[PDB]
Amino acid sequence: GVKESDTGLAPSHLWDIMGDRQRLGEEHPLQVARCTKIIKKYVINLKQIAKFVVGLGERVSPTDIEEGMRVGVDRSKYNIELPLPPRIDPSVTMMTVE
Amino acid sequence: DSRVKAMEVDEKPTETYSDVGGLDKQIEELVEAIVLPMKRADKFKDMGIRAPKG
Ligand SMILES: Nc1ncnc2c1ncn2[C@@H]1O[C@H](COP(=O)(O)OP(=O)(O)OP(=O)(O)O)[C@@H](O)[C@H]1O
Repeated sequence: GVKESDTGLAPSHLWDIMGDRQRLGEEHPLQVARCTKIIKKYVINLKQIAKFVVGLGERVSPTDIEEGMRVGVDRSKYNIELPLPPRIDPSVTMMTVE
Repeated sequence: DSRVKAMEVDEKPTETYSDVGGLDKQIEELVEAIVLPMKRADKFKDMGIRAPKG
């Protein structure tokens, strides 16, 4: 075929059936946001600049949600799903980890 | 801002003034300027003076 190919076209057949199960599941998309204030409830800010007060996901304890932390929220009614590792600057200083 | 909240006190490890070596007259003069107008705030109000600001 050699159109929309980027692999050895042998492990991508099996990968093709695996991606159908991930497309049906909503592990993604998760819109990436960041916390601004924990309210003993959270004050989330989206990147498209519009702020929301959200609840809590059934995936995670509230112990793991911290100040300023990057968090993924639902595509629809915004709810905190998964904590993420911080820092968006890493793209010059990540290049020098030897 | 979220950076202000990270700046708040997370508790700085107990130094105690005994582990600042020497420097006696400096300690005195700081605690005169910062510490007292918080705790002993009634003795400045009766005296009439304003409280040192920094
Ligand atoms: N008078 C002192 N008694 C005991 N330890 C001291 C004394 N002065 C300095 N030290 C030791 O030196 C270390 C470094 O001091 P410090 O970082 O305060 O320097 P500085 O005067 O703040 O320098 P800068 O010009 O960068 O502000 C301290 O952690 C402390 O252990």
